[PDB]
Amino acid sequence: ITGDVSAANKDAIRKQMDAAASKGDVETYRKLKAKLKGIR
Repeated sequence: ITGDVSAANKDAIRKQMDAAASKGDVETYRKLKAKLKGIR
């Protein structure tokens, strides 16, 4: 089912963020984080 509302989406984004976050490429992490902080 394509019902991956923020519940699922958030999770996915989280992984990508965590990786690029504490991995050196914090650039993408920061950006993503911001958006996630506004995800209505």
